[PDB]
Amino acid sequence: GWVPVTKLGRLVKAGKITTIEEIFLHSLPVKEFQIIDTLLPGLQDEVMNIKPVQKQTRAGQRTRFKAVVVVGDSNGHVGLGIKTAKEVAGAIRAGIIIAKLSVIPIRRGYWGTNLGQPHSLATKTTGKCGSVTVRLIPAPRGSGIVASPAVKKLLQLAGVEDVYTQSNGKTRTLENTLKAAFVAIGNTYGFLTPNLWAEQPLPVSPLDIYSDEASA
Amino acid sequence: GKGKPRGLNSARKLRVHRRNNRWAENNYKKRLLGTAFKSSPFGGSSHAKGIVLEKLGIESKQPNSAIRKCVRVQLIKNGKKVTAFVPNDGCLNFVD
Amino acid sequence: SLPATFDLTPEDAQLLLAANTHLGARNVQVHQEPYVFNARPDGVHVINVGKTWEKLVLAARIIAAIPNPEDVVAISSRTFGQRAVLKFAAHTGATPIAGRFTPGSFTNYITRSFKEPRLVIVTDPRSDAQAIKEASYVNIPVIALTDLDSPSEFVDVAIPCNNRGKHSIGLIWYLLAREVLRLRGALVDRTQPWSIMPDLYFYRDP
Amino acid sequence: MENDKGQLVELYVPRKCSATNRIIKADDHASVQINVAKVDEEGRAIPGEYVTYALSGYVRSRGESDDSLNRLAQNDGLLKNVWSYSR
Amino acid sequence: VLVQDLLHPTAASEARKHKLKTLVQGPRSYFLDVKCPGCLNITTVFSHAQTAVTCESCSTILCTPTGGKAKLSEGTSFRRK
Amino acid sequence: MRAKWRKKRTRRLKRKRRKVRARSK
Amino acid sequence: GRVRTKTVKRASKALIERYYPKLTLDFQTNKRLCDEIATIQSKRLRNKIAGYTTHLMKRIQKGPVRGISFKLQEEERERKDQYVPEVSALDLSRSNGVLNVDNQTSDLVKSLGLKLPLSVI
Amino acid sequence: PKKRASNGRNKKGRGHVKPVRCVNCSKSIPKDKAIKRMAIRNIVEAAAVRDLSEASVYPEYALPKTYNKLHYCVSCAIHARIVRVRSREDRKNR
Amino acid sequence: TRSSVLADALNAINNAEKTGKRQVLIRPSSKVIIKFLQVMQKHGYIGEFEYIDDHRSGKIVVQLNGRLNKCGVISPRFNVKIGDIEKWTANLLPARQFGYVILTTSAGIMDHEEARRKHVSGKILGFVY
RNA sequence: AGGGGAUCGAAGAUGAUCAGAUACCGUCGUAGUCUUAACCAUAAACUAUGCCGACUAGGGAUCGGGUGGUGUUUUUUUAAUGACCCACUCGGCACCUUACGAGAAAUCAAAGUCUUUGGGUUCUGGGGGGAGUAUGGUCGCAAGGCUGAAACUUAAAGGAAUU
Repeated sequence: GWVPVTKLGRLVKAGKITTIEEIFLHSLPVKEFQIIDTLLPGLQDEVMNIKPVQKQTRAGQRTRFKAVVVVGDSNGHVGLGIKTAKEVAGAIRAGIIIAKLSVIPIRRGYWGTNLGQPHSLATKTTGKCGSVTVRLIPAPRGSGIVASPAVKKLLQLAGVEDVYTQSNGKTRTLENTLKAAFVAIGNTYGFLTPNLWAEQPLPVSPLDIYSDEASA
Repeated sequence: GKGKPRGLNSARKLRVHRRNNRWAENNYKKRLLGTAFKSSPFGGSSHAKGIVLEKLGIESKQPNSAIRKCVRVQLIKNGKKVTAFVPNDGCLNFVD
Repeated sequence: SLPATFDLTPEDAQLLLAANTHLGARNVQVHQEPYVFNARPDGVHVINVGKTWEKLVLAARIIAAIPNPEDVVAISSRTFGQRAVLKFAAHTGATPIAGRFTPGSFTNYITRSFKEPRLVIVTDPRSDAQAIKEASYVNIPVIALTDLDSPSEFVDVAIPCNNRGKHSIGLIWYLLAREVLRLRGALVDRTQPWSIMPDLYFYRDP
Repeated sequence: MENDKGQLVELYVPRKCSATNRIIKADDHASVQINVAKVDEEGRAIPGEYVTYALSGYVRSRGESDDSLNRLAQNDGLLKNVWSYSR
Repeated sequence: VLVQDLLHPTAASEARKHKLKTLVQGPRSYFLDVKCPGCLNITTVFSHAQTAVTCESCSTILCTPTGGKAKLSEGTSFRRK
Repeated sequence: MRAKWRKKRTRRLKRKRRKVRARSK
Repeated sequence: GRVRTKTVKRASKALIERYYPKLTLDFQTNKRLCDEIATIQSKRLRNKIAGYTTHLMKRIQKGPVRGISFKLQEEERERKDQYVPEVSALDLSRSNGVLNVDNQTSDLVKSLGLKLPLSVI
Repeated sequence: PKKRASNGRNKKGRGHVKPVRCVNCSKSIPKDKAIKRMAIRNIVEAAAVRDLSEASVYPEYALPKTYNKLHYCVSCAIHARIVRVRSREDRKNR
Repeated sequence: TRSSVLADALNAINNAEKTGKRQVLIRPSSKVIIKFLQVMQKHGYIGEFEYIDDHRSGKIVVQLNGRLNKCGVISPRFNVKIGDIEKWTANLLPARQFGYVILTTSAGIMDHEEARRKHVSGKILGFVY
């Protein structure tokens, strides 16, 4: 019992919602961290690196450390968190504590004959965070992942197994490339494909159906 | 648009424009002008023998206060004064 | 379709055109309000009553659509409609807020200014632009009272009326109070009028 | 999508916008869901029937949704003279 | 607004914008018939004359050149055609 | 790095070099 | 610098919203009454909280202000005692001769035709 | 770099240049479009006008002012305390 | 000037989707445009369009759909061999499951898959998806 | 090379202040600042944003023209003209709120319609110095202009914003 003061936290506590497909479907906002980890407790975590950054004061140097970290299980779900803290111990936990909130699913598609399980993206996507952009190309079966080690682990924990990658600008900015890649894998679902050309019933949100479990 | 022409029968216009543009390379320029052949003291050679005439005590730049014990060597085929640097410790007496 | 019981009845029209609400904004016009109707000289505009009433019953349908009336919130920073919001808070749930709208009402999950709405209504988008801008961060549809030159962006349902006239803002607040009660079942007397009159929702200087 | 022998795939099939017919992002915070009731000739709206129109974040950004909900309502039959296709 | 009727626009809007910007090309100029007082002498005068036309009888100039239309004389019975 | 005065000095050097050239030819 | 601080201000309006009809304009019995309210440690601070509390109580006698709630700011008696100011507002007044003479209004709105004069200018 | 338009010159023509008036910081103004500060100060300052009115041989009449159209405040009036340095709220007026 | 009539018509299409419009006015209604717009209805990519004709050039009113993503014209007139069509769709097409880059042969105007069926190649205009 | 040569005024002559001041500051003062016939072909010659053509969120003001409303005025109220009002149009110089979009940001109704990369065309640049320098050509009375390197040296030069 974590006494959810919000509305979505009560829904996940009551057990009415058993998966995060529909909240992703309805784009309802998420501001609580436990829903992601309680629903997905098997995700793996790792930290790219630590960037020391300081703010100049009148006396001495007042320095912090910049930490970025990717969250998400190996099945189509992945997130990122960008944060800095006065010490490296709290930066990684402060990195992950906000990384769970921005978790987005993936548009895993096929490269040919759509025979086996999904392996790559269904379309090429782009993402521009700053002056650096990343171009993702669907890759044939067993072609592996062709990217720099800083970004190649993003694809590995994103649930995808082989995507051709292209980049522009200075890629040494790891946090910009990480977010540019993140923007790319979020825009891949923004592509309209003939398989979605059929209309949908547009189901109602479960919050309206389960509005009887409010605060009072 | 976007600068360079995009015409079907315009090939020669941006072909010559390409030639003037690649003229600005450091690689393209000295490859044909023969700077490594007419100005360099090696004549396009990876290695060359020579005769040591005297030694030098040239200092270093900032912030290092040291001397590398350089030596002066004269070539044979070309024949111009050239400075050389002793690689390892204790070899100055072997290149006296 | 509608059962034709929400037409332009004389009883709701006599008070509607007796409160100079038919006039619009000045010669400045926005294409989000195509309700221009043979613009009057001196630069003032005239809106058509039919579309305002038809969208007003539609807006009342939105409020009655929610199952829990508590989440309904009305935003008003202008001094004319402050008393209207608190008065509308008694007939239904209608969680009110007047004066300075606190920033981050929907966000900031620890503050005592927590709001968990589903529908929020703004009397004038120009003054309460913060509420509408914030409502797009928590996935909450907004209803707005927009004139012919008001900033009607970020709006789902716009009610064309005069937000500068003292009588008009309180008048529209009174009508939507009746209809939301009528569609909720509390007002069984569909044909009979409502006992309380319109100038209930009128702020005064003392 | 669907592969050859069944095995339903493409989890999280998203709703499509009802105004300009494009897809919306799962993290798109500018998209809202609007429900409209229906009164069956009794003077009070019966709950349980709510037509759901999808308003994308783009139509919200341009402020055209205010002049859009009348378009879809009149096409359904909820409005009579609010919307006029002729210009 | 994203839905507009460019196929069948309202005639009030069509007859207001510039002629080159309408749905179809059409001039706003028109012909007319004017009588010089006295003899009938049926003639047709186009509104944008840019000239001082006169009847075949004598110097009976009815319209004067102007930047826009032609300024008709004080005594003229012109009928829309 | 005053462009104007270093530029003027460059023209003075041009003058001197032209004089040196004209001494022989 | 004779300026009050929030330390005495947080305790003051807390006293007013809960313990208003206990004190009076008096000063020394206000000090004595402070002992009969939630315990306060320093007597020096007691000299200021009593001095502040009567200061707002001089202001309220000439018109109550914001930030106070002692069940008469929450009077709520017919809103501002005007509740339903009907006095036949939607009739009478000018409806005896019928009002809304107007110009270019529902007279040219062809949805329906209502009464009242339609010729002004 | 601030000062998009610098001054109000968007068209062409270059105008001309007039001398700067009693500044000791006179220079070529960037065209006639500068800070103006036109002055309508009276010939006689406030007070001491009662003596002038009494000493007038004829009654009423007089009381005109100096009508000086000034172009003297240009890029140096901060020394003369006329044009105030400001910040990103400079969007007021031009 | 009016160099490529295809540029303005196809570009004027491109702006109208990203702003979410419903109809587009198209000029100057050439034979290679009307056939360009003709091969989408059979694939359900644009819907229906109207041809209002005047004596000078005519005008096209295009009623579009949101299923479309992006359309363009490749300039200049490029030459395509039988060993080049698969090269082009692997270059500027997101995938082969969707999107049909089109081209014209001596026998009218078709798409890349349809021309692959033709066993013949030809002249390329642009891409549609 | 002539005319003119009043004010200002490269040089210069003086008087300051300054340790030093042929600089800032005061007064004179030649060439010049004006024009004629012939050269000079340069600038932060900037909107640092090439030209042509099409589309894209709005509003207001303004220049020139035009259209309609017994419009308000001007007399010989009224015929007219012209001054303006209202509504709109074309061509513009341009502004105000926002950013669907771009940009590293400053910002941009284009610096947008560029990885979802392709409307047509011309010119320029591949690290900073050396150096717009050497030489070779070319025009110019001269001063100068156009074209235009190399050797050698360095790991930094430069742009937008933050504390």
